[PDB]
Amino acid sequence: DVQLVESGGGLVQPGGSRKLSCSASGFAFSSFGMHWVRQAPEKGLEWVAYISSGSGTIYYADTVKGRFTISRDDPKNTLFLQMTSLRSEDTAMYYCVRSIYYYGSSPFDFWGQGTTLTVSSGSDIVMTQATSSVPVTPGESVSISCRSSKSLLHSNGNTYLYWFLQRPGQSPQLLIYRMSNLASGVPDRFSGSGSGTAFTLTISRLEAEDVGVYYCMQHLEYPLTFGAGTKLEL
Amino acid sequence: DHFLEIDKKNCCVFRDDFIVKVLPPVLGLEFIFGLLGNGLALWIFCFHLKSWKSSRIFLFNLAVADFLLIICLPFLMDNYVRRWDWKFGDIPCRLMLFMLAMNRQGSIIFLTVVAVDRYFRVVHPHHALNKISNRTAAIISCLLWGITIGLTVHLLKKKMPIQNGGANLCSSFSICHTFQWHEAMFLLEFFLPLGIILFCSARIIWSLRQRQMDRHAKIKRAITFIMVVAIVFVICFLPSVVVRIRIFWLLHTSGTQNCEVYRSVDLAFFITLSFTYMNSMLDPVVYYFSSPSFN
Amino acid sequence: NTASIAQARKLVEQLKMEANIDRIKVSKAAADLMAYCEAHAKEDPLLTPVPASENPFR
Amino acid sequence: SELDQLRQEAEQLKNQIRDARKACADATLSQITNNIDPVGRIQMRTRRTLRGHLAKIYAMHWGTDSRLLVSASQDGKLIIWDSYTTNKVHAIPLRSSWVMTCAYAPSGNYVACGGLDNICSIYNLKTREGNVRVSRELAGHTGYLSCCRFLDDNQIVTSSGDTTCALWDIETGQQTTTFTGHTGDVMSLSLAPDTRLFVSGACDASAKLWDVREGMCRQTFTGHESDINAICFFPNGNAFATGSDDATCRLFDLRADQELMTYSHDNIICGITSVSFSKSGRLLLAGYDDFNCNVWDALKADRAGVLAGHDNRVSCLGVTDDGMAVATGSWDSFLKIWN
Amino acid sequence: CTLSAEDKAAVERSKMIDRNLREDGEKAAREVKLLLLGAGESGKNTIVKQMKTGIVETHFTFKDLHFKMFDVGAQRSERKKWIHCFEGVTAIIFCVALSDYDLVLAEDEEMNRMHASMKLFDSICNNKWFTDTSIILFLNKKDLFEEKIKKSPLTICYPEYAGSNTYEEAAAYIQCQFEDLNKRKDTKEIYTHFTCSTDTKNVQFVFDAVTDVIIKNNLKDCGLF
Ligand SMILES: Cc1c(C(=O)N[C@H](C)COc2ccccc2)cnc2c(-c3ccc(C(C)C)cc3)cnn12
Ligand SMILES: CC(C)CCC[C@@H](C)[C@H]1CC[C@H]2[C@@H]3CC=C4C[C@@H](O)CC[C@]4(C)[C@H]3CC[C@]12C
Ligand SMILES: CC(C)CCC[C@@H](C)[C@H]1CC[C@H]2[C@@H]3CC=C4C[C@@H](O)CC[C@]4(C)[C@H]3CC[C@]12C
Ligand SMILES: *[C@@H]1O[C@H](CO)[C@@H](O)[C@H](O)[C@H]1NC(C)=O
Ligand SMILES: O=C(O)c1cccnc1
Repeated sequence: DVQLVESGGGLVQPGGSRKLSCSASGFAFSSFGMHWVRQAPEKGLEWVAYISSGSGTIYYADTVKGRFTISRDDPKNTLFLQMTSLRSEDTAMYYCVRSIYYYGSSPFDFWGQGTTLTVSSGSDIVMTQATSSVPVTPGESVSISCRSSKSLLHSNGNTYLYWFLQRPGQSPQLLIYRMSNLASGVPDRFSGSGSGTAFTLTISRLEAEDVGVYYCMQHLEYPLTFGAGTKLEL
Repeated sequence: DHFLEIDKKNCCVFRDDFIVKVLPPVLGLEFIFGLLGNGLALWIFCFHLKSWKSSRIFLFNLAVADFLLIICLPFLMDNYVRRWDWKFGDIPCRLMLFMLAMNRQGSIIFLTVVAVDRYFRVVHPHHALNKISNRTAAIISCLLWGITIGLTVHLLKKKMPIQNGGANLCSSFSICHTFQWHEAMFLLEFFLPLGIILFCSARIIWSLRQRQMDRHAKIKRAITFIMVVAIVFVICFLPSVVVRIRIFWLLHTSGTQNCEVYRSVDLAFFITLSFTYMNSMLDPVVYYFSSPSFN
Repeated sequence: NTASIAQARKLVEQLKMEANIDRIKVSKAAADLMAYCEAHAKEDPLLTPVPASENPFR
Repeated sequence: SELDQLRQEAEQLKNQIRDARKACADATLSQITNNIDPVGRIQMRTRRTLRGHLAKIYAMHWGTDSRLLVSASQDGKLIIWDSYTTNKVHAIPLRSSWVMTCAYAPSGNYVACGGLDNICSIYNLKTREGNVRVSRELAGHTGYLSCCRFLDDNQIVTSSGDTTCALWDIETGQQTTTFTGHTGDVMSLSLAPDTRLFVSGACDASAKLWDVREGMCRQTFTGHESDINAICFFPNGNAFATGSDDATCRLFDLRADQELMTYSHDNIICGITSVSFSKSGRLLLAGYDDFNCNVWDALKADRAGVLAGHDNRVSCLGVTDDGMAVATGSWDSFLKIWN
Repeated sequence: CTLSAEDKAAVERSKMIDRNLREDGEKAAREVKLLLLGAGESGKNTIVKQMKTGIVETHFTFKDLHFKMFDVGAQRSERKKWIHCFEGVTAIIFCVALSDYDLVLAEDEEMNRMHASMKLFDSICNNKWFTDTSIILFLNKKDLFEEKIKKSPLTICYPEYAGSNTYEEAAAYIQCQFEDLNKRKDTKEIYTHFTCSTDTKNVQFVFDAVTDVIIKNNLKDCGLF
């Protein structure tokens, strides 16, 4: 089966250098673009870096640009993140994210388990979620709303909104990949809709399996920005 | 009598009536049929041939060199009718001499490139050079043109005209004692591609008849036209080189004193130099219009 | 060469069922095809070209 | 002799069928259609040119989303095209490079192809591994497999050059239904819109209407003088058109069980490789061997337009399910989109 | 320019696919495509094992040249519906047994295997798709034919043959009869080789014929042909 396993995390002094490795098994690693997404202990997903298939296109987050280095070696199916000059805000749990890009593709579909790294002591599309923690009764419908500063509807008709569910003690998984498109392996009771800058995600007949934190992410223009995160309790 | 200091170097030039009597009609015929043939060939390459391989690209560059040598011949007749008098100035004289030497050398270079191309087509059939892309031929042709420019632009920093006795002289081939890169290039651009062309042609003929491939009629036609282009190169570029070698012999023997002996070799050099432009006249006929694939 | 009798029986059975087929008149079928062509003529982008704003291959 | 008696009975049955066809024909399609307005001149321009194949393109199929394509060429490559942006979604290397047919699943999940290897290979496009792998290889045909058409993700009808059409179960890989009766090699195949029936054109100058769920021929359509290479239903499923090597396209009706109209011209003498209908069925598009596609008034037998621009023989045709564009493939390794 | 991030990444994927397609096409352009033909199981198998169910792929390398030889045996259909697939092959390797001049095909009454080979060669050689495609004709089983020509004369096969019942003269007569079926002698070449059951030099003959074809194609590319 498809698996992404991270390694190299641990406790490092500030200003040090550590390298994260992401061993890929169960899929064609050469044909997938690869992302690094970290989650701080304040429970917020943040995109770090992206390398395309064949290493032709490389992007970085503005907070790690010129300080981090992402690379891959397709013969041994390993993704690397060479990090230098680590600061105290780099303390996060880094996820190795799998993504492919063609017509009708489903990028960000599989996420790695994540490695824990600890450091001791403007033009980005700002996306806000109004509700950060709401209680929900199981068996009843619930809606999670997301907003974006810029309109995510492109001229080609695609609205680049991605919905992720992160269960407690578990890696995030993709639910909706373009504002309505239901992913693979996720049940049919998850449905997304919206237009322009206003968005919603409807979960009818909620169960205990759907308990977690929900993130909305845009893929319109780099850097990719996640939502604040909406947690459903009870 | 004829003595003239051009660049602080001894020597002498001539203005013959036989130049006026012989050069303008020969150059007029060469310009007319070379212009017609090269223009028709360039039109067919540009529009008629839907797609072309690496071999065609070299033939196109040869056609471009022949056409650019042909188009600067009317200024050569404008110099020749009034007996080595130039009525254009300094920059047009430099441009004419540079274009003549450049496009003669580039025509020779692309004849040699076509010969080596056919040599690799026949003698080494499975070589990777026979399967090069159009881009590889593009960079190859661009660097060949660059070699031609680099060897020829020394004429653009020579002060022109010479204006001997009130008659402006626009000639890059002056019989002078001092060593010159232009004369060495004139002999080299014959003698070394002569060896390359003769070796490649002889190897093609011997390889085609060694495989009993010459029993085909098209292989007989290819053998015949390879012989034709070799003989055309020889009879077009040999005689001017022979006369220049004789001029060299006279300069080493007699020197630039009592210049009445250099008149015959100067006149014969210019008659035999007209054949180098007759080569660009004849190159469409023996290269493109003789090709079965050519429309 | 006795196996050809079964092939001949299969062929004549196929021809026998093909003969016993109810056929409507060719005028009725022609009118049906003409009515289908006229009913969907406006929704045919190749027959009736759409404007370049509605053309995805613009 | 029972054999001579059965031949005489078959001749009598054929004469009865011919007499029933002749007595049921009163007014042709021309005699009723000549009183309506013609379609005028249908001019189409090459909107996209899909480059990337390096051998003769032998087949194509459109997606049901009217945007995704699949094409087969003798490179051994099945390229899936995004026709809107001229983007290669997938490139599928084939085990056998002698592919002569390709199909695209209506769900978009699968691609079939086949050829001289006598095998229909199903390719899973949407895999968990992110690559296109062979779902399975359908074997059992003893001749070259000339056409394949998906009914759903599990059912597929494959035409073949063993004078036999075949319906397969992709879950088991087994020969579910065998369609026999054609004398020559079956070269083309076309499914009805409801996928209840299908027609097949073969090299016996004949077209046969089969039923999928009974597996035996309903009607046989004749009239061609050469090898039928193309066949396609009218959009309502009550008629179909064929294309053969005698430079004539014939339109047949299922209910009338007759040929209605011949789409031929004196200046066209080359064979017909591909035949496709427009969305309304008013325009019949046929790809010929003289390097261009001729649009035919399917109701009036008038040359509505010519789709010229291919340097070699137009081998395959396809109109999108929304009727927006027609795509022509050809032996010069190019695919062109027309509007 | 007016593209999203996913659109740009899909364009990059398409360019990578184009790159791999170009590499595969350049790899396949240096390969030699050969069509293997013959009347039934006459000499195809011995030839195949000398260099090395739909179409059979035989891959062998000789003198740094990769060969793709395709066997269209057991494709019992109309040839004209798929013979245009092999229009761009380098050469056609036609295998003919020499010993079946007196044998019968047994599919048709009073049918000769030799005359079936002549008719197949006439159809293949004068085909519209093989106008400029050279034919490497192999005359299989020369030793068997040599030892059986004493028992059975060739006049039972060719009634107009009046030469001696020797191996050399009758073999040359058979080769001439096969070469007479070429009506396109001005635009194609037929290479004839006599091969025994265990003959080592068969590959070299194929390489020489393919090299001559490649020289002709090279001169075609440079305008000399
Ligand atoms: C003299 C000379 C000159 C020269 O500078 N002549 C002046 C007008 C001045 O004339 C004089 C007066 C006095 C003494 C010497 C020269 C140029 N090139 C050559 C060559 C040559 C032969 C072959 C090749 C290739 C291998 C094919 C290249 C070069 C041989 N000699 N030579
Ligand atoms: C891509 C394929 C078709 C090659 C296209 C032809 C190109 C490569 C060839 C054909 C004609 C050539 C040009 C002909 C004329 C000149 C003028 C000369 O003073 C400089 C080189 C230059 C500019 C050549 C450059 C190379 C050239 C442009
Ligand atoms: C076969 C194709 C692809 C490549 C051709 C390579 C050869 C033929 C080319 C490359 C460099 C060229 C040479 C460059 C320098 C000179 C010196 C000049 O004064 C005469 C021509 C001559 C001698 C050229 C002859 C042709 C040449 C040798
Ligand atoms: C040319 O001759 C003059 C006069 O004899 C002499 O001064 C000069 O050095 C000579 N120069 C050459 C070209 O050798
Ligand atoms: O370089 C030339 O061809 C030249 C030089 C002088 C006079 N005529 C021609």
